[PDB]
Amino acid sequence: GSDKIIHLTDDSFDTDVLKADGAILVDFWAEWCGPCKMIAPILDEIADEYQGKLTVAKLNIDQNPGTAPKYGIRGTPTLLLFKNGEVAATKVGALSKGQLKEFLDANLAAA
Repeated sequence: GSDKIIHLTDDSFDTDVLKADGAILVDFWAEWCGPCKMIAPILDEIADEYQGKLTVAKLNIDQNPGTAPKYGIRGTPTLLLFKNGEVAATKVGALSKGQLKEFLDANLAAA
């Protein structure tokens, strides 16, 4: 995976995400997950391409069972875009690089 991705834990979520200075896109994922597997390389490219405008983060739900229920996540992958501690947009399921780009470009700009 990209070395630019922040791997979050249950204990680090509040500090890493809600206290972040800028936008953080959070990937809720798991080992046995076709769709998680499919957006992974896509996310790597976004981390590279959106550096300075966004930080990509991962929450592994096998290793961190607590955070996902708090945020209404009912499946994986689910992407949550955070801004100054606020969930600002949500995307469930696999998507294309093109779809993820349009979602981010639309949502990063909205304040």
